[PDB]
Amino acid sequence: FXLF
Amino acid sequence: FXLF
Amino acid sequence: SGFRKMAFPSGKVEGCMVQVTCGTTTLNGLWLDDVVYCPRHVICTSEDMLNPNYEDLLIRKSNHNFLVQAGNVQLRVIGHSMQNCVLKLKVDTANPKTPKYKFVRIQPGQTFSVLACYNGSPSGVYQCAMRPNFTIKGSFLNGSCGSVGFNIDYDCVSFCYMHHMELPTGVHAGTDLEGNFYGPFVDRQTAQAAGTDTTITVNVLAWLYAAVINGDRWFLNRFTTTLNDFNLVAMKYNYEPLTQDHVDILGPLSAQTGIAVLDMCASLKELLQNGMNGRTILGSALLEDEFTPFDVVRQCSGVTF
Amino acid sequence: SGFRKMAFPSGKVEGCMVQVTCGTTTLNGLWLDDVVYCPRHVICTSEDMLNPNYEDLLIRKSNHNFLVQAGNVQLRVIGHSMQNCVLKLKVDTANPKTPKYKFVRIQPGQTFSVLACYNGSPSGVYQCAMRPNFTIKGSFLNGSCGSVGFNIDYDCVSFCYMHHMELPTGVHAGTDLEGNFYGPFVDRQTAQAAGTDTTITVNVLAWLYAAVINGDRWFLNRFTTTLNDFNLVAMKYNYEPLTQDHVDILGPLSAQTGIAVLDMCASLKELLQNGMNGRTILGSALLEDEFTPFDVVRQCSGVTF
Repeated sequence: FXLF
Repeated sequence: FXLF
Repeated sequence: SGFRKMAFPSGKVEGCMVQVTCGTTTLNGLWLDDVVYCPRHVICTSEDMLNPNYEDLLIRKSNHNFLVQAGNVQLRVIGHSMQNCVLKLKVDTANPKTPKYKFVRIQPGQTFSVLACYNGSPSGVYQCAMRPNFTIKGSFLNGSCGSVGFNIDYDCVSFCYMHHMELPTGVHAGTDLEGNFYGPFVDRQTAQAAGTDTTITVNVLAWLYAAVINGDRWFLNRFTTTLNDFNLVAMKYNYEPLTQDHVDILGPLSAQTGIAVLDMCASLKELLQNGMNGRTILGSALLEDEFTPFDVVRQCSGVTF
Repeated sequence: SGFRKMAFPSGKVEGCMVQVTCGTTTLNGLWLDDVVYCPRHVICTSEDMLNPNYEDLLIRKSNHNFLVQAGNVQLRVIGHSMQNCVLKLKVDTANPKTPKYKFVRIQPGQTFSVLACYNGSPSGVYQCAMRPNFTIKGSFLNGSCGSVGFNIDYDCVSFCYMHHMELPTGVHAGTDLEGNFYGPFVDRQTAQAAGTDTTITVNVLAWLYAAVINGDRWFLNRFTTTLNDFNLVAMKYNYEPLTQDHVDILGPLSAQTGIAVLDMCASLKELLQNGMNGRTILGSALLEDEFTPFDVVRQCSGVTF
């Protein structure tokens, strides 16, 4: 917020 | 053969 | 002459990039013919990213929950399904700019160009290697999800990567275009570690050849070695073992320069044992491992698309 | 996160590339509207390369002498004309893929993407800087003349370089799109040399800020210095001086990180005096000077085109  |  | 980290021309992939929104989450999709491919985590909220049940999430969505925009034109979604980690959105318009393409899975050590995108629009293009531990060392921010990596082979775009996430260490992970992750990763915000990385020996050799082709020769020596003796040394330094297959792939460069592979290996051995010893090679003070032998041939022979 | 040498997406430029032949000589042209632009040395042959009479050579040429090829299509040349070191071949067809474009003249120290081309087709794209001695450190082979350099602003392509030649040292020289050479070079095969090149100091600072944004801060210290105690260690080592515009262009990075333009100017002074002691910054063991402060912002902000 690393899930792009 | 530097003039490209 | 000259040798640069060089990416494939990106125009064929630029005309495929669109924006995909679901709820308040936006990322990129790839529009090929009448389908838009994107990362499935577009359908998550933060109440879901702990332990997402993607099937269950997808069941609750309808076509009208997916907003796809190609520049200004809205593309209407007429079907949805999921293939592994990739959402496939069927749309009512086939993309006229679809290139000749295929989906490929690359192997560790191989390189590709990434077209980094935000909001369906391109930001920049750069080259990446698939690391031996199945990460890449890219440049991606929030919203870059769905940016793709690719090679162009003759006339055909080979799509090999779609970006999904950054790992805690700052490196990047993603899938092939059939939605399978490279490496042991999952599309979840959980603690995830990569294997220990290793140096791509065959590529370092490729790059030393590139250097010789472009006139950098100081590291050359009269010695030659054996594959076994080379590997005994190199593996201490966290280098991948060199195999006969790798020696074969270096053939075009050994041919071009007249330096046998096992002769260049004795140069690399000395560089590992004594360091760069205050000198540079092709503008670098470290041994570079993100050019493949094919990358070197391409660039030094002036291949076009 | 992550930080890479990144090129502009090349799609808009790709649709403007054509092959121009005159006699036995083939190079690339830039087809914008009904004009194909290319280096004038295309009309030389053999011994002309020493003291060519451009004016005279052009008179001896018909509009019918120039073969212009855009894919399978041959284009009909209805005019020719010289502007300084560029030829303009007027053609009967305007380029339907013509983008929004302008012609600009970049300054020493600014960066741009090059689309390297052969036979009117793209080979690849890479970023480089105009060096302070008016050369670029590119990757070009015979046949690459007429390849161009560009930046993008929004949807507008700013064309800023066309490639003409390689110098004996292996670096590259060329013109703006009005046909004036960057630097004291002429389009003749005659011995010509560049001034001693210097390091683009403002660019090094920009890259140090980029490193801090991406976590690399080992080089930050408790110390500070002033411009002209910094300049003392500096130009001694052929680094450029810092202008007023330079610092103003660095404000966004000092704003981003909390680190004053003068206080980083001091961490650099100390890396100059003492080196990196085996440590790396953003995967480099040398100080990198081919990122401008604009480049860092663009990449770190996710600007799109």
